[PDB]
Amino acid sequence: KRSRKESYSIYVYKVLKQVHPDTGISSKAMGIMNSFVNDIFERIAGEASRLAHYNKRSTITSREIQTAVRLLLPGELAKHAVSEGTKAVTKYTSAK
Amino acid sequence: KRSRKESYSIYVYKVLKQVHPDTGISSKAMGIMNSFVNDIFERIAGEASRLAHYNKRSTITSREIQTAVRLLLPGELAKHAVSEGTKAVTKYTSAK
Amino acid sequence: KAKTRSSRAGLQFPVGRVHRLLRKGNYSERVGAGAPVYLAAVLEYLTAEILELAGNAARDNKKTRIIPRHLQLAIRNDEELNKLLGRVTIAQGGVLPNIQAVLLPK
Amino acid sequence: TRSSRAGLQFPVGRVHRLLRKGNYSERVGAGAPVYLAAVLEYLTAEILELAGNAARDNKKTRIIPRHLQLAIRNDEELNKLLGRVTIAQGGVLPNIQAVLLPK
Amino acid sequence: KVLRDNIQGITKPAIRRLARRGGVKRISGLIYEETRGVLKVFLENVIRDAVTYTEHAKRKTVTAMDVVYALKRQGRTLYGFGG
Amino acid sequence: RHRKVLRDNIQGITKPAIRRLARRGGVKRISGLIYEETRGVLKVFLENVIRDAVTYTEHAKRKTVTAMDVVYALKRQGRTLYGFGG
Amino acid sequence: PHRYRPGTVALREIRRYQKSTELLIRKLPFQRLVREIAQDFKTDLRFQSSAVMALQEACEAYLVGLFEDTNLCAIHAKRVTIMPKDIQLARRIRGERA
Amino acid sequence: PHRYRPGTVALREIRRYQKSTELLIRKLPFQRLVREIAQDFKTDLRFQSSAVMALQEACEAYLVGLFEDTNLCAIHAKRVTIMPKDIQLARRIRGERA
DNA sequence: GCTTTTTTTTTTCACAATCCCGGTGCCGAGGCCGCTCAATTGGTCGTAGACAGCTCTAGCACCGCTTAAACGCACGTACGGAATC
Ligand SMILES: [Ca+2]
Ligand SMILES: [Ca+2]
Ligand SMILES: [Cl-]
Ligand SMILES: [Cl-]
Ligand SMILES: [K+]
Repeated sequence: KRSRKESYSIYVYKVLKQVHPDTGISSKAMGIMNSFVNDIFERIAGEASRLAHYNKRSTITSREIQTAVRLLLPGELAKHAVSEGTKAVTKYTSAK
Repeated sequence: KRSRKESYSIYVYKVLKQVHPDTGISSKAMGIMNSFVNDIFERIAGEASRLAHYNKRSTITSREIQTAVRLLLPGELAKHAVSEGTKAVTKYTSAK
Repeated sequence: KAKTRSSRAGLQFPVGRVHRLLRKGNYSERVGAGAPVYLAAVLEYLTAEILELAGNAARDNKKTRIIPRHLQLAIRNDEELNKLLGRVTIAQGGVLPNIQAVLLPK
Repeated sequence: TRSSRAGLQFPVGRVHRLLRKGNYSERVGAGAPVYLAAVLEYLTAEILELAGNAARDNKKTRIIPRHLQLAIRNDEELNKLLGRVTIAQGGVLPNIQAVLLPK
Repeated sequence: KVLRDNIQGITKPAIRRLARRGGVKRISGLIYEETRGVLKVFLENVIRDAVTYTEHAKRKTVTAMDVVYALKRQGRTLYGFGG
Repeated sequence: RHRKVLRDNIQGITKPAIRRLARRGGVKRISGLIYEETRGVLKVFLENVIRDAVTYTEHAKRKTVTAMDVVYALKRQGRTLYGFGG
Repeated sequence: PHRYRPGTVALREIRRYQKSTELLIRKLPFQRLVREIAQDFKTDLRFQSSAVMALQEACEAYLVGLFEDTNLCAIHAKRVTIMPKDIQLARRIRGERA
Repeated sequence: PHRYRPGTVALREIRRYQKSTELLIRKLPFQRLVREIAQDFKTDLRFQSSAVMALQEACEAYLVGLFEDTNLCAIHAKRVTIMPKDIQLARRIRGERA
């Protein structure tokens, strides 16, 4: 078999069908969506790495994630992102 | 007491007395030289970090540094920069 | 037994996969157990937000599946997304219909 | 000492520690921080040699931010490396667009 | 008057002096407000990030580093304050 | 190895094609002197982008420039490109 | 004999190409040009086809957008014909060029 | 009654300021701006002295740089006097405002 | 204030270009399958960092002098830009 090449494509479909059920996605489109998630992974994870480093901290926490999102995302985009991480962590925490 | 914050200054001074043994330097000037060294150290290490990362390698070696330097410094400066990093390693290897 | 972290967080995006990539990505020595949840959260939000707008431009173009152009129109016509993807180039994307005023006929 | 072994003033020890710690890679070769010290040392020297000239050309013994700015902005290659960098108290290169000068 | 729009504290004389150091000769009147606009957006952007740093570090005192780190993010890397 | 040395392919970037790119940029009227000037610019873009890709190749010891080589090179020039991996 | 007024077809072309996304340089001429330039830096190199396509996507985009900047620069000096000096200003303010 | 013609002090003032390195904005007014603007993001903030000077080096630097680019646009429109539309164009081309 | 043309506006068809549909056909989006290797479970151990307590740094407030800089106003020259060619 060809060597295993991971992607976010199954997650992208799963999200797409939540938003626009009647809607599909071309090979190339999905590849752009992939560049996008990797792009923003690198940026958020990078500014997290920094925040921790700056504060003489060995650990990226969800705190560092949040703050980096405040630095990296424009206005209303950042807010919804801050709420939706804050939801998800809370839900995860009570579920243990 | 009073913190204990490291800096490249004692070395900036040592190099200065190699290139100009009678000229001195202000604290604002030495602050720019310390800003300069830290800047490029982070530039070359980050580009090495990524090189290594793109080639599924765990070790930054002197080779990663030399590829990062071709990438970061402009032609004629990269040339001397390699020439000096090569020569320093050769000399270091030679000693023990 | 066996319930994925992503399910416990109400998430589609993989917390398992994310919490690895942080550790292996030379970002820091340690990783808190919320960090990869939070991050998967944000990547899912942002991903959803682009597919919400892409798909409208998909529909408005009278087609069922999203292609590069839909994404581009959706990114460039949306004020904030365009800022976030300001130094980013979308392949087979093209440009927004824009013709400067003074170039038009009298 | 290591720096002494490598022909260097810059500290091959210190540099090596900043790499392991500084979240660049899992492991660090024994070459890298030698090489990296050498390159930082090289670049340091070129600026100081050029800015130490700017001081003496202004009959002054101590190098100041202006001397660095002048050294750096007049050296096609150093300018490009530090093209998106601001030097506090550097000032700017005397230069007046031609069509503004009289006649 | 003389009241709490500190942006106006940025005098025409000082705006003139910048554009001098920037090789400008003849300065339209409308410009000193345009400049004032532009300066604020500049500070807003940098200071928002610098204080975002401050709040993360759990402090009430904005450090010179916080600014340095902000200016790097904005692509305006500054030498000689802790780089 | 079975013939590969290259010609003068910069004139391959025809006046028609430069005109079409200007058109996409919403340009209505184009001077005589644009087309040569454009090729200079284009060349200097490509020289810079390929030098860097070619580096990333030579490091991984390959003799084949990958799309990722070009991608990694483009992100380096602050020209991040979406839809060819990474 | 019917004849369209100078600008009326340019304006059509402008709308034709803004609507579309296909690449505007002839794919082989461009490919030959990639290969020619790459020799400077290393000989007997193979390119993935995706690497060459990734380069023509990144090129066309860079120029198409420079031509925007360049058009504003023409219009700024109350002109409609983009001229060499227009590009050069665009690039000098971008900082691509000393 | 000695009277220098328009623009002839300008040039003196250019030569003068380009030779020098000293902040051109008055330090206290600047500082009062930095606190005014800081409030809008957090109350009862204190600043290191050097934080404000880091902010003021950075500001003037940007402004000076923007004026160079502005001058260039104004000269590009066969003019000698900078105007807002020069600033706005140089910012449009810097990718600072859309 | 006219008489006589140019300038600008209007209306009438001719023609090209683009637009919108159904028909047709090919191929890649979508999805199912079977197997894998990476995410999960449940465990252990060590230390990173939260936390309370104390030190003293440097940020802030205030005040009272001495200017240097900002200010406002008079005046006119060189500039921007409209108009023509
Ligand atoms: Ca919906
Ligand atoms: Ca189907
Ligand atoms: Cl966490
Ligand atoms: Cl090594
Ligand atoms: K890192």
